[PDB]
Amino acid sequence: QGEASTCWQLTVRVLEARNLRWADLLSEADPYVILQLSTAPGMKFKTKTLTDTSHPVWNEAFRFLIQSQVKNVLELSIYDEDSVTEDDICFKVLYDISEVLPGKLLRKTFSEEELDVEFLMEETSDRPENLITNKVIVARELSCLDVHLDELELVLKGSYEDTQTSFLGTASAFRFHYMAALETELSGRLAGYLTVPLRPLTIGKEVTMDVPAPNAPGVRLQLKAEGCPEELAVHLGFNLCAEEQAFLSRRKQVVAKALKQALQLDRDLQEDEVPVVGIMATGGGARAMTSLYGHLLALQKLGLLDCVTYFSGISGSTWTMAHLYGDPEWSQRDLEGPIRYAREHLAKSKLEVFSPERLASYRRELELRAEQGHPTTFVDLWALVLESMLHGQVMDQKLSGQRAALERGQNPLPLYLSLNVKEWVEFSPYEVGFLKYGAFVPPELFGSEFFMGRLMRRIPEPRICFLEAIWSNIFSLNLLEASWLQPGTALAQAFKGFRSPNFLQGLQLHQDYPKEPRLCLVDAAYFINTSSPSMFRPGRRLDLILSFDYSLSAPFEALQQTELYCRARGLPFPRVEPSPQDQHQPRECHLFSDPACPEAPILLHFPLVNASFKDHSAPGVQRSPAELQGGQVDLTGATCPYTLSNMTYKEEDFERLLRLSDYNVQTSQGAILQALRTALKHRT
Ligand SMILES: *[P@@](=O)(CCCCC/C=C/C/C=C/C/C=C/CCCCC)OC
Ligand SMILES: [Ba+2]
Ligand SMILES: [Ba+2]
Ligand SMILES: [Ba+2]
Repeated sequence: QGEASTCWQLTVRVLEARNLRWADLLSEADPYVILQLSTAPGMKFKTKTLTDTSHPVWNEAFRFLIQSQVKNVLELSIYDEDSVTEDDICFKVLYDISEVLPGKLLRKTFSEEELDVEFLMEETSDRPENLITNKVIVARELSCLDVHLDELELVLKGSYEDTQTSFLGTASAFRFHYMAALETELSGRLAGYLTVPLRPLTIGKEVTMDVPAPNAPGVRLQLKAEGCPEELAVHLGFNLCAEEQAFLSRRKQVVAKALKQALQLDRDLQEDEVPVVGIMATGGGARAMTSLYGHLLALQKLGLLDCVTYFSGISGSTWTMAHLYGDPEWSQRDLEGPIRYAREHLAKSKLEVFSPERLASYRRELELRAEQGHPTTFVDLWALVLESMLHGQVMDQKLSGQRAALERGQNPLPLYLSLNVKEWVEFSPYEVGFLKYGAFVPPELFGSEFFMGRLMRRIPEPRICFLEAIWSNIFSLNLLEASWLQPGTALAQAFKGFRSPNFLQGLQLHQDYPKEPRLCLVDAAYFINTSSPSMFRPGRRLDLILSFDYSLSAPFEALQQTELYCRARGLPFPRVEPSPQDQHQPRECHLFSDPACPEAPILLHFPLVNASFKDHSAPGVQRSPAELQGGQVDLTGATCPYTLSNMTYKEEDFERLLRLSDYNVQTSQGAILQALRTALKHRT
């Protein structure tokens, strides 16, 4: 868990710049330099400002403390000072100070414009800093400043709380959290600024400061600094959490029970013989949602859904997931119930979702939300509209609540995967977190305010439509055919007269580790992946993956991305090399298995294709000429009702796609049982 490491003292002296650009109107620059360290947020150094020079000579020196176990990036930048306007940046450079070695002085020229700097790392004689680390994420050492009371402004730069301010005059107190390695001060004021220094890595003392009013009875403060009492609310690790491991035992015995019947087995399976079976699903909006319902149906009817330990999806797939898991026994109960729900809501027209009655109720909820501590973003609006499109109404269900669906191992564990600004964030009812960083919190706390792995303020867990918006977000970070160009105006006009920190805030990285205004996101990564990263989280050990793919072009892209993703992490994974025949007309089910590979999971892949459903009404059964229509599913050409934009499906069109999907899995029963048998010997 813990790591003791001494800091080094880095002195950087800013010498000169050369060839600095002029400001407009034949005005020479009045330049100064700003220094900022990435690992000392809120702390700035600034040189003296020189006047009318393209070749300023500052020769100023500054001192930082540097933790060598952390990645440290020095930002140094040159501004042109202006008495009236905000200053214009004319030069910026980011420098990794790993290069600088202790003892060795190092002269650098950063580059027409140039900046000369000298660096000196020196050993120091402080106590070592106490770090908490993961070997990729590092929590720096935190101290707390405590202030008692007997128009007060307390400023402590570098702290989570920047400034604090009570109005009272009776027995108030305040807490400041800040890194122990910072060299900073506390400033107080009711004129005159009283300042107390806070030297780095030192044991704090009791301090009494009287702060003068103007010019009336002064105020007395008691100050003391100590290591922060709180424990870490963020879990740092690359192992599965206890709840997931417990669940795995519960779930493995219903899978054992299910397998025995499905495979007509000789004896009962012990826990360590149960093969881990996962569902992996891509995005694709409404098309993915409905097609996935069809897939689950097939798995239920074949008695194979009970054999599945893990259920992962992206974007549209999570819509199917979120609803089903609203019911704690969805996998045991009949699926045709939830299908009807989805179908009916999908057929319902979405004109009213943009009616000022609902728009009123959205903004009136955003304002309520905004009065609470909540940044307001388009994604939170998207949450409300999507909730309205998907249901008729507010749905009072929450991710933490889906634990109910796992108490007795009665459903698979759901893994909602999100790609954020790129990092993969995995959501489950037990925990939410960054796969890369191995940093997780329980879903109740997702959205709450954090600092250095510590819970600062508990916000109430939000309604699941707000997480769904994250997962299916379609919208450009800066909003600033003819169908959905008019709800844009209706929304804009209705919302006129109207910044997002996450649970890693404060944490740091271990060392050894001309027109484009866009309405939507456009990176291919947002639309072309599948939920592989959840299937390859360190502890999961997957034996068989059922890969459902909802792309209309490129049925193998997401698998090829997954091959790359694994290749780059040294994870066993079969090779996806489909023949030209397989590209042109794929079929219902493709096995990718490398017994050339070893402990690689077995992979059954299900492209979204028509193929043999054209002339079969059900598995094996030929299609009558009376149900010819039933097998004509409009997957291509114009007026394809299953395009990514479309959020209204005629019940008829819903049914073709659902039944097609059901059929593709059902008709592949043999391959699935084959692969299930194979996953048995491979597990042992
Ligand atoms: P996932 O598979 C999610 C795919 C989501 C597609 C959703 C389609 C939405 C159309 C409705 C949009 C609402 C309009 C909002 C206002 C925008 C215009 C404002 C000027 O990810 C790949
Ligand atoms: Ba000037
Ligand atoms: Ba200015
Ligand atoms: Ba106290």
